[PDB]
Amino acid sequence: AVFERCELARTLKRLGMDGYRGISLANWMCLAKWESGYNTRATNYNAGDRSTDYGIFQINSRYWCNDGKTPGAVNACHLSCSALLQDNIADAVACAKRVVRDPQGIRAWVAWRNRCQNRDVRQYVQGCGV
Repeated sequence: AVFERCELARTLKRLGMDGYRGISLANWMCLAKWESGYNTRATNYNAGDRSTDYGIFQINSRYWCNDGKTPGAVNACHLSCSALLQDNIADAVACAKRVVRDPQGIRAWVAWRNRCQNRDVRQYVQGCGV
């Protein structure tokens, strides 16, 4: 599914993302926007290290989910990477929360550093009722 901006904003808020571990809703929106364009079935294969990024947050298979084909990979979210390709984003949000409990927090995603950090992200939730 490809979410529309505000519907995704409310969907993430209902799922407990607003302020999760100090991360604003606007930050999560900026992340999903730049990672997949709000597309839950988005995928990116990384030929260099044999891993794949899955879903709306483009979560990587080397450490977070299991796809059975990434060498020496772990599964910290304890989910099949398939769960990150569903229209319903509950599992993806559970995994994204798991990612941020680690030291780096929201910085785990390089794209967040490139397009969201120290940027004006208000535009992502304006008019959405969140």
